[PDB]
Amino acid sequence: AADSTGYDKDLVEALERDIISQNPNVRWDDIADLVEAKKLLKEAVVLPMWMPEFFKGIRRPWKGVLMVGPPGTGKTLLAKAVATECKTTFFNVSSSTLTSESEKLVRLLFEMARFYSPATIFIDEIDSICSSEEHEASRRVKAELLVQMDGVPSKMVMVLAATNFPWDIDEALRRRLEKRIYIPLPSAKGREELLRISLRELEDVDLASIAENMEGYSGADITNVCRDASLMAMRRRIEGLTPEEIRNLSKEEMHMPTTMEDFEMALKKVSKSVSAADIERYEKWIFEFG
Ligand SMILES: Nc1ncnc2c1ncn2[C@@H]1O[C@H](COP(=O)(O)OP(=O)(O)OP(O)(O)=S)[C@@H](O)[C@H]1O
Repeated sequence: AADSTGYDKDLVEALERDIISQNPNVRWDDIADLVEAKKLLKEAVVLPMWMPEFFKGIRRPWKGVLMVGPPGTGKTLLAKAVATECKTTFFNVSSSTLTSESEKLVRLLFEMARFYSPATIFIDEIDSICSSEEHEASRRVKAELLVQMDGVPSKMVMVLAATNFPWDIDEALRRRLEKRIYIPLPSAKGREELLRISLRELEDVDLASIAENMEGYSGADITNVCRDASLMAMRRRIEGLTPEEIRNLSKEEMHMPTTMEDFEMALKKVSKSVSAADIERYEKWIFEFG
């Protein structure tokens, strides 16, 4: 990880600590409910690295990928999953990081991926790149993203991106993200697999009930419920008396099987976030843009 610069080492270091990672890994197993998207990704990005000269007049015209969908449905997880298959250096970039002159980060980001051999750039929440003197910050940055993105054999740089609000992306920005993919909320079989992933070290119609009680919850919400519920059992009972002394390390009493009541209490905390009216918009966007 050694590079020449004409930049502020402050900016260069921020990037190194926050954006760049190589060891961070995500197996495809660990992502549930996306069997079709995984195929699409693997074709657009992974396979083209395994057989480059094989792609000629079927070369994947896709330069970058846009994944579309509501919050917390596995989009970042998929992006990480590619970088671990391909053993590339992973750049997890927010669009907030880009905004905070402010352009130079974008030019640096790509200039760092270029040197860092095979890279994968993932630009989260790229809706926000667009939309008086403050909005001028965003127009100069969008300008530099579109110039850099055209810069896309093991010197390969991949450009994945993600948005909750796809309808806020103009034609100029569409040309750069040729492949589009819908990452919906988990299906009934999808939501049940997600629970198998999260509850695997803890404590079916039980979990199908739970899965069937979700119905419009994102993968992130379901994971939290498990976190909460998993934690709920022992609190109210085992240390409900709150004896500071007594709660010493008495790990003999470790088995505290988490109940159904817990998952029903956990469910009450957060109510469904994404309306069927919101999903209408996603359904429509991939209609014409996929
Ligand atoms: N299909 C899934 N399989 C496993 N975990 C999931 C899944 N979907 C969501 N999650 C949870 O929520 C995160 C999924 O990544 P995503 O949140 O979709 O990426 P994102 O939607 O761009 O992220 P945000 O919105 O910036 S927090 C993980 O940390 C998981 O705990």
